Amino acid sequence: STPTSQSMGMQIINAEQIKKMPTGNGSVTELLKNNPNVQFSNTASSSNIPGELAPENVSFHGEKFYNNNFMVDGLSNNNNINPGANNGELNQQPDGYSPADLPAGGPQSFWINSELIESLEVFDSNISAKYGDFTGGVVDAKTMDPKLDKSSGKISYRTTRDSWTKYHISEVISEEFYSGTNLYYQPKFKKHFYSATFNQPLSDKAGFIFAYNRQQSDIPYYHEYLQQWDDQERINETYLLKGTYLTDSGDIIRMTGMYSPHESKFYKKDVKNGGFTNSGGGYRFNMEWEHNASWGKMTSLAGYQYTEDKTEHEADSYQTWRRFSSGFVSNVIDWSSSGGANGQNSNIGGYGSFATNTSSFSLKQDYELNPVSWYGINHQIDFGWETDFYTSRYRRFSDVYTGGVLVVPTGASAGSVVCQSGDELCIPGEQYSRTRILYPERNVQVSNVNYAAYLQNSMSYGRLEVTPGVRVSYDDFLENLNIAPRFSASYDVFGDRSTRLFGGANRYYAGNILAYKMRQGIGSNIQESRISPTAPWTTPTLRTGTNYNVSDLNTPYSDELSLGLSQRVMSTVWTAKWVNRQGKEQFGRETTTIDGQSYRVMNNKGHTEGNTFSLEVEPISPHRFSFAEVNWKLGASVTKNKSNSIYYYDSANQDEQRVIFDDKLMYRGDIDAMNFNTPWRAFLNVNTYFPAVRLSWDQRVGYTAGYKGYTTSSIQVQCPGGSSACNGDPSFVGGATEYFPTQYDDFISYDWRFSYSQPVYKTQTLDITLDVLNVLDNVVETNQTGTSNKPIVIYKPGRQFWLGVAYTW
Repeated sequence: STPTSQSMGMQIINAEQIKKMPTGNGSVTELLKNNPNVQFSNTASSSNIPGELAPENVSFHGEKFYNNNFMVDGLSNNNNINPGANNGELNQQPDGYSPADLPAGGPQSFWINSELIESLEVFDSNISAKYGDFTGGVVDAKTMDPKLDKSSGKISYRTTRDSWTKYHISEVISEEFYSGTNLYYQPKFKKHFYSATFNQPLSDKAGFIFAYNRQQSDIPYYHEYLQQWDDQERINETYLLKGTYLTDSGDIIRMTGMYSPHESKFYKKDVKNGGFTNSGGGYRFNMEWEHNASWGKMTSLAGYQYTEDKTEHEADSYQTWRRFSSGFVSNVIDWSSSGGANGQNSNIGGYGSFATNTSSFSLKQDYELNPVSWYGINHQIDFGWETDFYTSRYRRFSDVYTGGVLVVPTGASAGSVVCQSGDELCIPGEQYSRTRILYPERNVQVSNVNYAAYLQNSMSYGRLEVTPGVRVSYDDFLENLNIAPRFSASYDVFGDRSTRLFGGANRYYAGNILAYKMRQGIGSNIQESRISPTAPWTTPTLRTGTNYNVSDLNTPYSDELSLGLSQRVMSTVWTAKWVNRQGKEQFGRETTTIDGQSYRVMNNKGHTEGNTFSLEVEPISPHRFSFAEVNWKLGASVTKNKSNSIYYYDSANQDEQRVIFDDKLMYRGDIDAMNFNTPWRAFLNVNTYFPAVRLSWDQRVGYTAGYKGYTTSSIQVQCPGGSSACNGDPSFVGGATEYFPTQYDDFISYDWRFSYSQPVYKTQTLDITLDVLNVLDNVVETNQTGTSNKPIVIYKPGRQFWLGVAYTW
């Protein structure tokens, strides 16, 4: 029932469109590659990493990728704690690799698959006052719902593998890649994508759906000095149990359980017993009550959500031993974690278990009053409220002792090492730790309430629809009262839907980033020392490490302006919209002094202009022929995005640095956005169904502006006597970092996806499915790294086959 002016600002992708579009894993974000206002993070598709199951990071209209409202069934699917870690780049020491890491499951708590979703509502603009806690878009993943009559269901298996995935990889990383010695170089992998679904009446007005998904990847990893092969394993399970009782009153009570635990078994390079699992996601249970009174509709909701981004290492202490060195060699330590010729250190163990968890109880109530007429205008008064009572908690579960500095008595002194009988930091007759670093059991806790309320009029007269709304909201984290005007108009110009304009002016406010609260003492470690392996641990010496703190902050916001036209040219709807976002008060990092101690502190010093012109052409109805039905959607956009070099909430304000860019001297906040910001796209989905064969051949051909990779100078250009760029400021005596461009060619993306259904008997079908991503196998550049001395280019995947089978009744 969404109104005209807002419907041109949303894209609705139902189960049929999801079955049809060419698909990789089919994360909720991969489905967004048919929205012309979505930019993916440069690395999110990459030949280096075809084993990854995680959501591809998405910017809507140049806003921060962690500032979208990802939703599942109309409830938040967002990480309020650490959503944007490492700018969404695949950091080689995953979060958890070190004892002071605040874990990060990306911006989404639950990683739902395309299998589990019955509609995706992708709101890029003109977004209703119903939706908030974003500066970005909204992606409302309506998961599969009970059917009261069908008794139906599905089982599927989908798979891809290294031998089915052509790799385009740069020569400067090829031997490291094919060695398998790096967590995010994946030359060998297997993916298995299991699912089940049952959709059954308990009684004729009381359906339930049970659904299971199991995205799995196995990925061999090689420790080059420990000389071991270990599988990394990536798993996203999702269990969903949705029930719906349609009462005799016509009011629907819906019970919605979910458990979406995703895990990633990483390892620490050459560390013995060195494995760790970044677990994440968690569970839900909601009750929703859709009441359908004489006034209209009242969708009441209560629900619990739990999220637990957790690292668990395979040990809860960490030791550095020494195999050999000048004047010493050992018989106990039987591995190496280094390659040196004069001496070698050998590492064992890990940093125990630590987690950051949200426990959020949500109340909501959405009202949709029937159209009431006043002063000749019809008013559809939508209104509502929600309250998230939440506790966020980062917490280590056991004291992690770590092995500090090792003393290794040489020659005739070696026999002096006699350990205390319980000691983890001594080896008898070999060596002992002189210092021990305790990362203690800790609990940082923040209990908060976020209130929000809205009114959303949607009101019509004389061919207009005008949809004024507001969305007041208050988080007791920052204590900000945010008032968020939303305006979205439309006019059917020529008496009919064939020619109709629209536009809007909306302020969007984002959710909390609790990372600086959860870190308030992360890296607090107590050092202790001992003179001999029999002596006591003498002197607890706390270092609080890199401290973090909360500060008085405005909420990050995005001022949208939008305008557009929808036109019915000769059997096709052409919808064109411009959208401009002034992302403002966006978070960055600062250092400040409190009670004489230095703290890292969040600031509002970031901003992002993002600008799009987007075009969306589709037919009025599918074409039909003797052979086929053929259906298509030509999306396109031209885009321009900007940033301070405050890339995310941990980035410092490098805005004031001098750089040489576009062949002139300028401040670093005047660079074009390095991530996101491919200039343009033009994608044609065409879908074909051959009734003579039951074969569907669904294909996406998409031309896009080639990546413009920038590499830094290793030495800063002394402006005075260093570059013609210096004419940009002849007063500058200092040095500038130069950026050198490489403009890779504008490229044809081409993905196929076939699916043939075979009736097993009258009620049931077995479907064979075959994606072929990059059917051309073309080399496409997608990121570029480092200085001009080490230009590591990264590419989008080669030809990748995904076979699938789906039995259904």
